[PDB]
Amino acid sequence: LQKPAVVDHDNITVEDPNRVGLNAATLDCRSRIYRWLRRGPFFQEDNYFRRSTKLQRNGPVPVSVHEVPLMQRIIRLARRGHLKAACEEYRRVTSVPPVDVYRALTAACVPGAKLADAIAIFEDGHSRLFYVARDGEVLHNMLRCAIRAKHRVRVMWVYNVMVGRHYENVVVRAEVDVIWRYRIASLALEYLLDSNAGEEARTVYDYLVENELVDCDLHVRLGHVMQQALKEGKTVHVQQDALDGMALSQNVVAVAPQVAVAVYARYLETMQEGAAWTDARGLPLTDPAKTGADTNGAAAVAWLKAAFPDIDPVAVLRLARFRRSSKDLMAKDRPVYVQRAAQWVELLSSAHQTREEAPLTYLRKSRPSMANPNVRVAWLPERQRAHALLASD
Amino acid sequence: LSQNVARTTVPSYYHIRTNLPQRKPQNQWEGVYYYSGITKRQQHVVLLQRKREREMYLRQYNRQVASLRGQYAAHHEKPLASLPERLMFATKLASCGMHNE
Amino acid sequence: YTPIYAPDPATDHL
Amino acid sequence: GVCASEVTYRIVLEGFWDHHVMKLADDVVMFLKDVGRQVVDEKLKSVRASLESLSSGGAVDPELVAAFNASLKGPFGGADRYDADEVAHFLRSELERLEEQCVGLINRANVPIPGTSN
Amino acid sequence: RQGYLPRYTPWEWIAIQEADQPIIHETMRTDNIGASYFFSLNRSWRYKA
Amino acid sequence: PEFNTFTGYPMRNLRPGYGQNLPEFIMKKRLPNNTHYELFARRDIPNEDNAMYGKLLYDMTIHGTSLPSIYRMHKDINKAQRNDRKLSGNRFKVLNSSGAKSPPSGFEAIPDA
Amino acid sequence: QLQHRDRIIGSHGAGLVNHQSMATMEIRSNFTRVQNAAPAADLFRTKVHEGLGTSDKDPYLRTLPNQESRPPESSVLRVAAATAPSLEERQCLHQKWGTLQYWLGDQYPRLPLFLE
Amino acid sequence: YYWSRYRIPSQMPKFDGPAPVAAPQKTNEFIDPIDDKFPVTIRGNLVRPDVPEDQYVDSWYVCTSMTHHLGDFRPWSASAPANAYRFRPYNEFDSKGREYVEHLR
Amino acid sequence: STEFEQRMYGIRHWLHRQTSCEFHTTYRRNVVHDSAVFPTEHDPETKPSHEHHRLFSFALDWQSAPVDYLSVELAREGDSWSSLAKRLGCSESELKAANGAMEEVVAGVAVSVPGSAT
Amino acid sequence: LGYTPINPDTSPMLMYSQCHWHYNLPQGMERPSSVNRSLPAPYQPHHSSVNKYRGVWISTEMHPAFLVGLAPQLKKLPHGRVVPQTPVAEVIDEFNKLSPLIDDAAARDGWLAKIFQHCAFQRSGAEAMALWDKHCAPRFMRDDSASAPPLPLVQAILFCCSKSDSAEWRPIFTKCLKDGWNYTPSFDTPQWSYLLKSLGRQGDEEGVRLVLEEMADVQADLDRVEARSLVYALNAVHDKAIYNYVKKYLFYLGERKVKFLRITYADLRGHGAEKLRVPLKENDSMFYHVCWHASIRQPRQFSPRQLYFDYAPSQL
Amino acid sequence: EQYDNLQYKRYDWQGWYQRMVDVHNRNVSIKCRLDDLKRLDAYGNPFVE
Amino acid sequence: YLRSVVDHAYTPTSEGLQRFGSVHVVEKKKVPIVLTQMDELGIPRTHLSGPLRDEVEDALRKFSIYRNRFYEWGRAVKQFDFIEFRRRHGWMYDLHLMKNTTKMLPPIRDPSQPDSTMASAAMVELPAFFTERHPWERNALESLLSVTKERERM
Amino acid sequence: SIYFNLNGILIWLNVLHINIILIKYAFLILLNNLEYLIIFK
Amino acid sequence: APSIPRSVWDPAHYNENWVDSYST
Amino acid sequence: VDPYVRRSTERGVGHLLTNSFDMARREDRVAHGQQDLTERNTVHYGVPIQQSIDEFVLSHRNARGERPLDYFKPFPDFRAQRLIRMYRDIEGFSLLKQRPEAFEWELFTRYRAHHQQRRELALLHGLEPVANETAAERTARRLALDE
RNA sequence: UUAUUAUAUUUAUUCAUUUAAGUCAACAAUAUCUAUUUACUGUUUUUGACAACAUGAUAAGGAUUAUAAAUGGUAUUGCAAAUUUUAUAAUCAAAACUAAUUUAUUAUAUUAAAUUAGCAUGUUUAGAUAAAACAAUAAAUUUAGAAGGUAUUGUUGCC
Repeated sequence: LQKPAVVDHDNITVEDPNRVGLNAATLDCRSRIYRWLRRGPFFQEDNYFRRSTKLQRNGPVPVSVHEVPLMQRIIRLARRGHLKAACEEYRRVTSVPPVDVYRALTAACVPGAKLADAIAIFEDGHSRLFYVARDGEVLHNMLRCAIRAKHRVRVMWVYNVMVGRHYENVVVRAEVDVIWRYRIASLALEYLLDSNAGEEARTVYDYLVENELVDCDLHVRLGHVMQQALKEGKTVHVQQDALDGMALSQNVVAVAPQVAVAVYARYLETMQEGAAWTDARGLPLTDPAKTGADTNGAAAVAWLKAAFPDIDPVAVLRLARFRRSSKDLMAKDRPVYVQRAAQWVELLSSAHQTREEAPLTYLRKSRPSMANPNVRVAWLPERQRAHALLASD
Repeated sequence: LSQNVARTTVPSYYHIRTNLPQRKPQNQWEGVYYYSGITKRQQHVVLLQRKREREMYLRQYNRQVASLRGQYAAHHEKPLASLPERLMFATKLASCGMHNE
Repeated sequence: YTPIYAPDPATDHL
Repeated sequence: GVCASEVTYRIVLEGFWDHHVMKLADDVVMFLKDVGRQVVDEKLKSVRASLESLSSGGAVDPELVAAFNASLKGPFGGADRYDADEVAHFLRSELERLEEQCVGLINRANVPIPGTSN
Repeated sequence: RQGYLPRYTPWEWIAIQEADQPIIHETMRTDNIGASYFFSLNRSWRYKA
Repeated sequence: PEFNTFTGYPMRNLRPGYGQNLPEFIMKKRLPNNTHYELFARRDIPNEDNAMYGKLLYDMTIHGTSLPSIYRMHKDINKAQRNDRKLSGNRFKVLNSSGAKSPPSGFEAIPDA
Repeated sequence: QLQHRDRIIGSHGAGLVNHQSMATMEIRSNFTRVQNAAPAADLFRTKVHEGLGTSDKDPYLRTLPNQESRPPESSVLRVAAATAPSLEERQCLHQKWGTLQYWLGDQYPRLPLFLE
Repeated sequence: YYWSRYRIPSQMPKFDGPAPVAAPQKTNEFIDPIDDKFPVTIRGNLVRPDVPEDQYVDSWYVCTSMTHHLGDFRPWSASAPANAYRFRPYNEFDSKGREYVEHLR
Repeated sequence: STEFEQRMYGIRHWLHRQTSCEFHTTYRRNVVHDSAVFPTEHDPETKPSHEHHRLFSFALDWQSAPVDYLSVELAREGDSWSSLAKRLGCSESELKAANGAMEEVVAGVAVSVPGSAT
Repeated sequence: LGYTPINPDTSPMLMYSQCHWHYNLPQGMERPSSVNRSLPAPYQPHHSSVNKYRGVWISTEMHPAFLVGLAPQLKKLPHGRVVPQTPVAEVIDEFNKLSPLIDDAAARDGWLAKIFQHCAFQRSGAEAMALWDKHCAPRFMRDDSASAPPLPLVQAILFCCSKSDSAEWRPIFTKCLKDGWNYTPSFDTPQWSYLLKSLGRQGDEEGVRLVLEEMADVQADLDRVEARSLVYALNAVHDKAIYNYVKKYLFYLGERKVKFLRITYADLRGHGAEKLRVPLKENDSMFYHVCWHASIRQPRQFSPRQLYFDYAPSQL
Repeated sequence: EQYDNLQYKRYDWQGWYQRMVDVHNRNVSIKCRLDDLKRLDAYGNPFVE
Repeated sequence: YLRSVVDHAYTPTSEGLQRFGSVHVVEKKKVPIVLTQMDELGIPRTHLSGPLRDEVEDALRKFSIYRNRFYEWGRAVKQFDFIEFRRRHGWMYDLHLMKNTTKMLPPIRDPSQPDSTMASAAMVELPAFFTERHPWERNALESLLSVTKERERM
Repeated sequence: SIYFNLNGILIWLNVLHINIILIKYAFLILLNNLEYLIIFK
Repeated sequence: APSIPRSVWDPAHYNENWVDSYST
Repeated sequence: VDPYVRRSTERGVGHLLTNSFDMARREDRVAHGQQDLTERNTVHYGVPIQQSIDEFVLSHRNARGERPLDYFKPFPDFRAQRLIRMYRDIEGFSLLKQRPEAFEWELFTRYRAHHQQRRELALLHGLEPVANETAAERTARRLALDE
């Protein structure tokens, strides 16, 4: 009428005082109605959602309404494990759900490997509900939901949204923080190399190498260390001197000889199939017993950082220590942990796969025979007097 | 402007007494237009962005070719033992572009 | 409607 | 067979005049006969590649050879195990069909000529 | 001007027309996760099933 | 089959008392949403060119200003031709009378002879 | 299967266009409308589609597609095509899976080979 | 103009002639005066050329027949193989005879 | 082939004048009938009857399939791995595989019910 | 044949006339219309970006180990997209006491950075401004010290001094031009949005002289700067010299933004002034020039009965 | 899947007529030949006899 | 693979085929195809080379349209604004609504009987290069020796 | 604009018919009711 | 898969049996 | 700056060669006779093979001079409707001179028809030629076939 | 009443319906680089399509051009394109006949759901009168070809 028509719900009256209705026969109705019959498929639908329920001018998401008791119920209901009860109630939710909702929702998808559901939850809160679902805690569930499903494909697809694209990370500013990104990445790295995923595992690790997040486990451990010292007034420094002495940085050192003598045999015993002269000097790799293994601290780390330069061996042993289960294999199962780490220093490295190649046959260069195309004259190095000339000549 | 021209005939009693169209007939094959393109700044932004990213990899390598001053320490001050960090300065400096060094 | 704004101080840029 | 397929798209054109839709239904044929022949041909170029003596591509995934052996109770005695070989045989046991259905299509694509288009 | 009307739309104009309009992202029809029986049909009131 | 209009399906339920106020009927009633009546709602409008767009927007882009429908033109021209030749039929009927019942401080209209 | 499949279709004129022509008019009057064309340019980086007609190798309008040509991917069922036993098929026979036709077809039955 | 298309591009034929032979001199003009008086015994009962019917498209607003081929006419020969009895795709049976022998086979 | 389909859905552009088309795609789709969500279990002891199928029964009488099932179970005061597998009617080995993080049972923590549970 | 026009898309007599196809002709495609792919237009929507962050970003730069340790002492500050409501005194106390413990000049900056975002969102920039006095300006700004501030610091503090009106933007900002650390370009468009309005809130017409000069100098989105902001930086200008500068300035703003300026300015002033937390100084001369400037850049619709109402037919 | 390429292709009716022609095609005819189900199962039981 | 497509999608045809618009633009349409196939294959789309993403992002914006835009993209304003944009940009000959063609080529007289009356059976707006007066027949290069624009006789 | 020779033009304005002939049987029988009804042939 | 498949623009893919147009 | 004109190999291969490698390789492919890989940057879809024949037939008004005499009979089949082409099956015969003398051509077709019934007997009795044959089996099959 | 071709020909008849006004303009909200545009406000001079006069324009209607695929017309029938100079008259739920231009169901079985028809039993009986020659079945009591007008779109003519 004069102010941009804002429909009111409580103040609706027979007389309709605010004049917010498409009246039939008032002057200047033709142009008004013709806009109605030209409304889009979703006009009363999208407008009502866009007019209200927009992100806060200061930046945050406008969570609080009187609807909060509903959201508490879900996080009261989802944590119990009554997932379908949450979802069949979650449909009643109208406003933007706060992030603690989905943390509880996707938590219920973990027990039954209901991977199809967590993603459907994600893609709803992701880019359809103002990117509130973009939370390192949320994806931490979906990843653990895909692992139990053993669906390596979507694991990377979670990593696809984890690091995000320029949209989600710049204009929306909803980027998974440094700490949560490390966890999700480590969870990703942790599963594949146990499932022996060869190529897909090498991919994501480079991100941690590129983002130099390779040693956050020390940082997250040293971060917990600094928590108390800040409270007590101690001066905290993050320098390599501590990183050379942390408990995690220490046990990895001592456990190295089992690691070294394992990969050597696991290299040897395999090539025994391809190249007969395993257990012979006819092998690229060098004996760890004829160097600083067994008393690793001498040169085993110098042996690892030699045979496996492409990946950082000190880092993967910090990963091979525990499972997802937090069971410290290192202390509670020595032979499993090392033969585990034998996988990780193997698969993550690409150069090590090169030295692990078997001898192939030598193709005989050929010029075509006179008779047929597929029939070709072979290049015997024998059957020519001139001995020095080659097929290329 | 020159693109613009009289698209409507002068108001006249011809418009009423004639089946000539008021508007053109639609062309089936004229695909529906839609905003799909890059502005000046948006180009200049995505231009400016890639410049930043290449710098970092340059800055990484060029700051890492300071392995020459790592190398310079060996040959002149104290050569080394044949331990790693001799081969590591050998592996790096070879792959770092100091073929001779 | 011209001039809108006073152009500039008189100068000798050479 | 002449009606064996994995996906069957049916396109229903709709014009006000019979001779319109016919001449059109003639056009798209000599269109899909082109793109259909080429697109299917690339996969046929891939299939014969996925088989031959030093042409591997069906070299079984360690993942796939698990799914065949991811079953508590198989075909012949107890709990079962397939070797990677017969797995690489089962695969070739199927590509042989995706070829026979492929090449049987290219043939029925090249039959209609302007002289005898039916 | 001389009656040569194309019995078939030439291959050129095929590519030129077919590149003026964008692919619907939904007709791609990819799904390896499956169907979400608990949640999918119960999504938010905006885009709900 | 022997009947002329064999459709194979049971078209009508032969229950004569079947009505729309019935409960079971309304369970199976087809909502008018997105049916013939929707199409007739938006396509069967007085000026069929208005469903495409607002006319002003068109005469803003294609033309330079909004032009009235062909009727107002014929209304307009014919007023001029009569008013140029004749007078004494001009009934100064306007939507709002304020502009006429009270002319502003200026605007002394030239005495029309 | 045209004899000289390489040349007849590998020609810029499909074997049927008279590239061996000056652009001159003939003795007839209907051709006297056009005359003998001025010499073709000596230094001419001409357009890929066109040419200067100086010879067969330079037609007035080029026809051969610059992009190289694959042969038509033939419609033969290699899967059941009779094939000769290569030396490896003599050598690597125990590592073959084949249908009983393959093992017993008259076109090189691989079973008497395997037995041998 | 939106109308600059609707003008005519050439010079239309001009009116310098009399009424054609025996045409307007009640008499409905649509019927050809002499051509229809031509005895059917000599010209037959045909109105449109005797070609396979599928060529003709039922015209709109102009009560006649028009060929979907632009004035070209394919004889009955093209509608069948070489020397086909009664112009059938196959010599053996008619429409119905090929309808029901299908099932019986 | 999706590259072919997007040649198809582009036919709508260059069709002959006044002729719309519609596509009837018919593609095989792999579907998982996971018994974990839909269990082929015995009848309910109290068989539902016509009293559960009046009008609006879909509205008030049936939680839309699939039925919700608890996947989370708390280990009770002194249950063992065979004792939990007991009450969940599942295999202790399947239970050991199901809950990777649960090496020792601490009373009061919830075990993740295996999918194959009965 | 009447007032009701013929629908050219559905009439045979038209569609099957000679001025279009006939239904008999081969009916092929006339001409391929390559419009969107030869001269494509970019996506400038009217409905603002729904998911745009709509604010400055402070962008922590602390070492990963610190983030884990600093987690609770940072969590009272605004996290990524989420801001609690602790009192600023509860924060600045927490920083000053814990500052010496953090052995990092960098980490403390990011620590101090979020505090700016905290105080700015709490509008309590006045107290954190003293933290700029005690901590930042000495080691960084004083006498061209070698230690140049990491980007988030000025990124943050320029919001701090802007959100709560404090004239301490001029010292830092002037050190951000070509002469100083040259952090001027990396700013987002929101940075200049709050910046200009703060000036307009303050009334620094001479600051409008500086920052606006950099805008074009930097090639920022001089159109995408939110209209509520530019209204302020214009309305504060009353002196003659800057008045000349603004007239030359508007020809940088695209006509579309210009058409909405005289719409928002005529709104923040007269009709819907209730939006403005700050009552605008009411400068009529700047007001009129804009409304005139907008009706110039826009196309001039020809209204005949206006211009030539009293026009005299000169019969001589 | 039916999109329009006629007078209903471009202007303001582009949406609601498109929405109609899809809600009018909301069906998805799920089919499966029963004889296919007569396979073994991962529990080892014959699936459907 | 993509580095090939976006390269191939740019490869321009010869003269004989470039007479309407670049023909190989359709190959960027194969990017939403491959981008999607990249996910199901388990290959991250955020690991494409930074420079490559300058164009892959362009393909999506060019050739990928979500339904909820497909339902609201042919709006009145969304089209005229695109015409409005061109009017500001100055090239509107390709746009249909603002195309004003006037030159109607005459009928070429068959000298069989130049008295043969001629008419127009159809009319269709083709550009010039189909039948422009034989470039040798018409005079020397005229865009340089003249300016040529059609106006109506006042 | 394509063309093929004319046979008879028939200007059937509301005033009258003026039917010219240059006889043949027929082909497509064009039609225009822009303002004046004409039956091309 | 280019827009113009290899079947058309190629000498070796020429359909010798495909009769020309002005013959039939 | 327009990529299309940039790729255009019209004025030459110059603006497309930057790295000294490709320029070095530019000199190899040209020498051994292959195509320079840079030239393909602007693709030339040569006029299709039929559109060459099609352009020909229109020019000659069906080109009666080169159509076989079977085409001018009733119900011509696609075999006759295409132009005159010296197909490969005339290859072996040499008694035919470029001027067929009295009955020379008549004799050939029998030799052709004889070879075709050989291509039949070679098939039904399992003596087809295989892609993998060598000269040792070639004689072992042909002589077995000629039996 | 001039030397390939037929009218004599049943089957019908009681029939009605309409309400309680309202046009003086346009405005992306998710996943494309940020505009509060959030809630884009500028005060008011005319009389055709109407309740009224206001040019055109397509129908109903049989009477003398098929033997190897056709029995419905132009002169005009309410709402249509140049004549304006009193005036809102439009379907919405629940509602009242005076109207020429209409199959209504006639005695074994008879109201099931948006509200739907109680007086007229009287020899399928006055005068008027209705419609067929078409996949059906009636083929003869019988036909071009000579004729006048005071009218002058002509017998409802004029005198």
